[PDB]
Amino acid sequence: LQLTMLGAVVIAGPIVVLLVALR
Amino acid sequence: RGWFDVLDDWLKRDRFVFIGWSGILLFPCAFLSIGGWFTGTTFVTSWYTHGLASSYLEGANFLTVAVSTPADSLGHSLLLLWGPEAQGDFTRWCQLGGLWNFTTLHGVFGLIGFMLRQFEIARLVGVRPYNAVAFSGPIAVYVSVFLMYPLGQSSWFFAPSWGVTSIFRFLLFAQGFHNLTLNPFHMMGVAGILGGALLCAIHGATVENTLFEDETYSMVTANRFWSQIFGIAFSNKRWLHFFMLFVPVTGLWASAIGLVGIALNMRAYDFVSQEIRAAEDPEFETFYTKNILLNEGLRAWMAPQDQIHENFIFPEEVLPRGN
Amino acid sequence: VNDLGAIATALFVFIPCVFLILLYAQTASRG
Amino acid sequence: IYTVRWLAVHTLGVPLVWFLGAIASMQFIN
Amino acid sequence: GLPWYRVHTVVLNDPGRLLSVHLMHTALVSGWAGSMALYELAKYDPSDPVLNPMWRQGTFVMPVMTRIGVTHSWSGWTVTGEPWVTQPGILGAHLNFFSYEGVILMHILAAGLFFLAAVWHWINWDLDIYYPDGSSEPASDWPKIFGLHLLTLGIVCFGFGSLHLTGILGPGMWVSDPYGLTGHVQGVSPDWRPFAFDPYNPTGLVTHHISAGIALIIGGIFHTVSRPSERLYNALSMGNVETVLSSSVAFVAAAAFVMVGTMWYGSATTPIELFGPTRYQWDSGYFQTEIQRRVQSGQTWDQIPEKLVFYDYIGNSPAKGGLFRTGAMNSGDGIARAWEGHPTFTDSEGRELFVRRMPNFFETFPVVLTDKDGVVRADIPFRRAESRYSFEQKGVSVSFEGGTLNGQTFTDAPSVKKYARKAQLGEPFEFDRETLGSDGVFRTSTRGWFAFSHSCYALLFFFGHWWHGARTIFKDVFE
Amino acid sequence: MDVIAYVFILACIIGLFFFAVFFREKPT
Amino acid sequence: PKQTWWGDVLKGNNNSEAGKFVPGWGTTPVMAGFVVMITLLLLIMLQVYNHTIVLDGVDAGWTSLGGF
Amino acid sequence: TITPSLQGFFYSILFGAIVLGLLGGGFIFFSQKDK
Amino acid sequence: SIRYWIIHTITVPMLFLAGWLFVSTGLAYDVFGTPRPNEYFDQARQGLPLVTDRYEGKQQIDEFT
Amino acid sequence: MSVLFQLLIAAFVALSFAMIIGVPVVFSTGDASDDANKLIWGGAAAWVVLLFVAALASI
Amino acid sequence: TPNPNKQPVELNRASLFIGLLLVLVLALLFSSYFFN
Ligand code: CL7
Ligand code: CL7
Ligand SMILES: C=Cc1c(C)c2cc3nc(c4c5[nH]c(cc6nc(cc1[nH]2)C(C)=C6CC)c(C)c5C(=O)[C@@H]4C(=O)OC)[C@H](CCC(=O)OC/C=C(/C)CCC[C@H](C)CCC[C@H](C)CCCC(C)C)[C@@H]3C
Ligand SMILES: CCCCCCCCCCCCCCCC(=O)OC[C@H](COP(=O)(O)OC[C@@H](O)CO)OC(=O)CCCCCCCCCCCCCCC
Ligand code: HEM
Ligand SMILES: CC1=CCCC(C)(C)[C@H]1/C=C/C(C)=C/C=C/C(C)=C/C=C/C=C(C)/C=C/C=C(C)/C=C/C1=C(C)CCCC1(C)C
Ligand SMILES: CC1=CCCC(C)(C)[C@H]1/C=C/C(C)=C/C=C/C(C)=C/C=C/C=C(C)/C=C/C=C(C)/C=C\C1=C(C)CCCC1(C)C
Repeated sequence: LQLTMLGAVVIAGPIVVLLVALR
Repeated sequence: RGWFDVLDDWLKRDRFVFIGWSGILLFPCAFLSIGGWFTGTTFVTSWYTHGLASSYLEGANFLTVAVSTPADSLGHSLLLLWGPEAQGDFTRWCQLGGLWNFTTLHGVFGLIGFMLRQFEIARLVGVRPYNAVAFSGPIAVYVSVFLMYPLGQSSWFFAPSWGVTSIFRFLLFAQGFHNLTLNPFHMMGVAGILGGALLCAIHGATVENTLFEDETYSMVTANRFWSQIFGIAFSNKRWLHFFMLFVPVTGLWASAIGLVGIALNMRAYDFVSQEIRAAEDPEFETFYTKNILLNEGLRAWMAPQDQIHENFIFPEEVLPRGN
Repeated sequence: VNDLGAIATALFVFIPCVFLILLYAQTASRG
Repeated sequence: IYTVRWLAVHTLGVPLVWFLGAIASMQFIN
Repeated sequence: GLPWYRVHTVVLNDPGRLLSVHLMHTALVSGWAGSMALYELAKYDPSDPVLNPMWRQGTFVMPVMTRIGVTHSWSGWTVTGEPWVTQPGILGAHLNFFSYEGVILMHILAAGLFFLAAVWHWINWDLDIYYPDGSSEPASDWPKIFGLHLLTLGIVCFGFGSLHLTGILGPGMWVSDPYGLTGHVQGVSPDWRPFAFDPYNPTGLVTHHISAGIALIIGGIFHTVSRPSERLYNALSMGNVETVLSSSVAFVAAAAFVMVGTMWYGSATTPIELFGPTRYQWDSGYFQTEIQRRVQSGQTWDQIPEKLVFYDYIGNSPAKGGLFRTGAMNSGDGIARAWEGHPTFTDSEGRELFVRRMPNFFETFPVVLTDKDGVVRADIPFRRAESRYSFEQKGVSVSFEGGTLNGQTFTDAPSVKKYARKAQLGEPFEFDRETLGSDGVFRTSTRGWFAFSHSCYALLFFFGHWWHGARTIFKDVFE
Repeated sequence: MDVIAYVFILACIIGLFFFAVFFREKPT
Repeated sequence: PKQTWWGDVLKGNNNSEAGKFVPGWGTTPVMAGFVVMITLLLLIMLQVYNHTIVLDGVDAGWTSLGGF
Repeated sequence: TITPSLQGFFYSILFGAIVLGLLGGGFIFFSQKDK
Repeated sequence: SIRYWIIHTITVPMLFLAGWLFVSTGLAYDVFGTPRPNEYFDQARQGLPLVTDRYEGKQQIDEFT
Repeated sequence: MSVLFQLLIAAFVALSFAMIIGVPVVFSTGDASDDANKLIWGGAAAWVVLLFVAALASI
Repeated sequence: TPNPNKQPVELNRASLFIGLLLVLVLALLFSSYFFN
């Protein structure tokens, strides 16, 4: 139930890292 | 170069798909018709018009969902979302069956847009628009079945509800009440469709089996083969393909005239001499008479529930049976 | 049955038939 | 970047995805 | 040579011979009008205007004549139920001449004259007018010719609306009561208030033909003067007559559809005294409601006007016929002679029940006598079956109000069954089949034949419009 | 007499088949 | 090419201005408005016939024959 | 006098005008953009 | 390629859940008038809610509702 | 307008998350500044406007 | 003065057979209803 939003935030963080990491 | 020329050139510009002027009528109308059908099957039910569960929310199957027709009491009201019936209330519009009118009318205009589109494309490429004339048949079928038939009847309620099992119900209803199979125009329609399939099949097989070992196939061998196997053969290619075009379209038009006839109950329901001769003596029994009996039975056993609005009450005693 | 049924059937059979035969004959006489 | 094709693709996909979600939700209704 | 389906293109480039074939077609059409009216007169029964009107008799053109004035015959009889009085006394009272036979004579004369003109124009195909000032190729200007024709038709439409329809200088038009009892040919007065858009109020028709007439006159004048526009002229190929053919065929198909709509749904143009009742007056119980209210309004049953009860028979519905059931309706259930009177049914307990009427759809119906409260009381079981709610087991008497069987009471089970079936067929009636060898199976009225034939015509003419539009737009390719 | 009409139309059809098979103009 | 009298009367209407058009759009814009106008008119009539629109005191049915 | 049905028809003309205007405006504007 | 992946990942599941919640929260029944599984009949209201009049259909449904 | 209000807040969350992902990348790497700067500042402006609209749309 | 626009009418044998087949088949189909 609440693991969906927590997983969404877990995706949100390292994705923000990775988009910079590509350049 | 005024705004109009800019707009025209912009429409005719090459893209993944060709829009043209026709697109302005086709794409919105086609999209709305498709969306109306999808919504009607997914969410809207016919519990209030036919007393059925014809939506996924109800728990129906893909073979049993249907955008069911409006109620009988509305007659042929256009059922506008802002009309005297709906009065702007979306929920009442859906419950009353307005989605059927939405889908059917936008489908009519989508078909018109498609025919215009074929005219436009043939004009651009620069070839004879036989495709549009071919497509004229499906428009005739559509207009005859979804507009002229319910317009000749009491209400939209008697039109084919958009579905699969609903269309099957329409077929059986037509046999029970109009005895459609005995209509000569439907017979020409059946002959046209089956002959079109036959032509497609044998033309494909012949072209595949007279291929040159490299148009591209031995017309001479094909002609001789069919002449000596069947008796007759096409010795002309243009005639061959125009005939392929001509047969199914003609079948569709004949069936269209048959359907407009039964829209007025101007149906070939019986043969008078057979009815008289059966009245004289009860031994005389033919297949047509037993078809008549089946029609009586289907009418009696389907009317109480199909036309629920009429409040038909037939007891077990009056229901025809093979005793 | 209809007394005009036979007449209608006969005229339906005949009129287009004589039309077509006339067209073919006046075609074939010509080279 | 708002090409006509973008409009078409979205006008198809958006309601398509919404309805797929709705039907999936109905599948888990008792 | 040309293929058999193109033989008539040999007049495409020839204005004179094109006009000639149009005149010949007009001659044929006028001749058919005359001959058909003559045949209908030669097979008519003026004696009975009530239980044998013209629509019961398979008339096709007589209602169209009668719509806008022609009612009597030189033999004397009128269709309104009175021998014709020569109320004409003066000029402008040609009304004694324009009976059915006068119209027939004029139409045959027009047929002959148009045929002669067609022959003349066929021979003199090379009149100088078809050719421009200095070019051998015949060339006509279609836009101005359209303007001239439109102006002529606008004048004639304005005249029809203002003089003939109003009755100022003409017979007027047929008007009636809401129940098809009194039918006059009287003038109408135009009114521009919005209720003239009611299709069932005749005051619209006049109001239309006046205003629309004027609209055409203006529309004529403009086109008689104004030139086309290069844009439209090139788009529609106004130099090519085939475009005129395409647009005209489309227009005529639309007209056929609109006419079919009015004929099937009824309007002021189609009165039930002429063309017969629609199929919706039976469905909605229009006449049954009216009669029941009238009787309930204190009038006795025998005092109900027999036209109002004939309209309540289901054999009059246009939705009970067949495609190959040929001839007049009286060739079907036979010709009516007398109304047996309104029957009422009672069971053993004396409760008053009623027979459910057969809808338009069913070719046969199961006879079910039900309590007014919605509970089935008795019935006729299937052809041979054992029952618990039955006709005899329960026992049913029937008593008749008015008519031929007045005050009578049939309790003979075959008689009760026969009159039960009659009651489910609407109103019981005395029908004769011995005169015509009638087949007992129904037939459709004039209204149904109109609707069917012209719906088929409109459907075909739409394909014709598409084909000719294609051959116009793609002219460079179709050669 | 309907039987005669049906049989005559059918016989005409069969004759048409005979002529269409054995007397067609040669394709070329 | 007979030079009849009636031909003399009517030749000017037949082909005096044959093949002549004004360049550009001309009156085509005005025509547009007219079409739209009738597109309302007919539409209104249809709905009035259809009982979608109910004009005040205008009962679109057989009852409106009252008065004849 | 205006009735509810007639008012509904008038609102229909408003909405239809709006729809056609937005469609035509989008088409003409986009055509003008990438001239 | 890569850029649109971020947008579609952020959005598409949100739309899926949008439809999911539109059904689960019972909003669809109100939007479309579709009866709840218990709303087809009351404990004994087994009669069918069929419209019998064209002119006042919405109000008649309101009575059926 | 309650459902309108809920949809507005859902859109606010969507925009806010989009800005959350975009802002570090746009700000840190100014390689695509021509459209990136417009994107980020327009997202901020839309964020402010949406918040102000929701402020009244609450009541 | 002769009319240039005159043209003959052609119908070969195969077309005759096709037309006769159409006519006879239609007559056979519709006679059963014409006799009713
Ligand atoms: C004087 C005012 C006026 C009148 C009264 C009038 N015209 Mg014009 N008018 C014409 C016919 C006409 C007719 C038949 C006619 C009388 O019936 C009239 N006019 C009358 C054409 C010959 C000519 C242009 C022809 C032309 O291109 O017409 C437009 C093209 C088409 C395809 C017509 C559109 C038809 C649709 C396919 C219908 C589809 C129906 C739909 C599926 C469902 C309906 C639903 C319903 C409920 C709403 C013309 C013009 C034109 C003008 C102008 C300014 C006018 N007019 C004006 C008038 C041109 O530019 C222009 C011109 O070039 O003048 C020389
Ligand atoms: C059936 C659909 C259709 C319609 C309704 C239609 N046409 Mg055509 N049509 C023409 C006129 C026409 C007019 C004036 C007209 C409206 O009044 C129509 N059309 C209408 C001519 C200019 C042109 C050549 C005409 C031409 O060659 O006609 C030759 C036809 C012959 C020998 C007999 C055909 C047999 C019919 C079963 C007749 C039965 C009797 C009649 C039904 C009685 C009822 C009267 C009324 C109610 C119908 C033409 C063509 C042609 C075709 C085709 C396929 C059509 N059409 C089709 C239509 C050409 O190839 C062809 C073409 O253009 O190829 C070059
Ligand atoms: C069930 C039968 C049938 C179907 C489904 C069908 C389908 C189609 N035929 C097309 C073409 C053709 N069909 C032709 C001849 C024929 N077509 C026939 C029969 C059919 N043809 C027959 C018998 C013939 C022989 C004469 C020709 C000659 C063509 C074409 O040229 C054309 C093509 O190019 O095909 C590739 C259409 C091209 C796209 C289009 O314009 O869609 C239709 C457009 C619109 C706007 C659809 C609107 C919505 C419709 C009207 C109602 C709603 C339908 C729902 C969305 C789904 C309903 C589901 C059911 C279970 C109820 C489409 C694929
Ligand atoms: C008012 C009075 C009216 C009187 C009646 C008039 C009748 C006119 C003629 C009608 C019939 C015309 C027939 C032309 C016959 C004819 O010549 O066809 C062949 C013809 C060939 O066209 P071409 O341009 O190649 O050559 C033309 C010349 O050969 C003849 O002009 O093509 C067509 O006619 C196209 C339509 C074919 C239609 C038939 C296709 C189906 C055939 C099989 C169907 C029946 C069997 C079914 C089995 C289940
Ligand atoms: C509401 C949610 C959605 C949003 C906000 C969205 C947004 C976008 C954006 C911004 C682009 C441009 C991508 C770029 O060039 O960087 C795009 C393109 C695209 N989107 Fe979506 N999208 C959504 C839903 C969908 C859905 C449901 C589909 C279908 C499964 C889809 C398929 C595509 C495709 C195929 C493209 C490429 C179109 C092209 O470049 O021609 N999107 N979308
Ligand atoms: C394809 C097939 C064969 C092989 C197996 C396999 C499982 C893959 C199977 C696929 C099955 C599946 C899951 C198909 C999913 C299909 C669906 C639901 C597609 C739906 C897309 C939804 C659409 C467009 C809806 C558009 C709605 C519109 C415009 C609404 C229009 C509107 C109406 C109706 C009322 C007025 C207001 C408004 C807005 C104008
Ligand atoms: C010549 C002469 C010059 C000076 C004056 C004078 C009066 C003496 C004059 C003489 C004039 C005369 C007597 C004119 C007579 C004209 C006549 C009778 C014209 C013909 C009308 C008949 C017509 C159209 C035919 C209609 C037949 C059709 C559709 C064919 C098939 C039919 C159709 C498609 C519908 C169903 C019924 C049927 C039969 C299958």
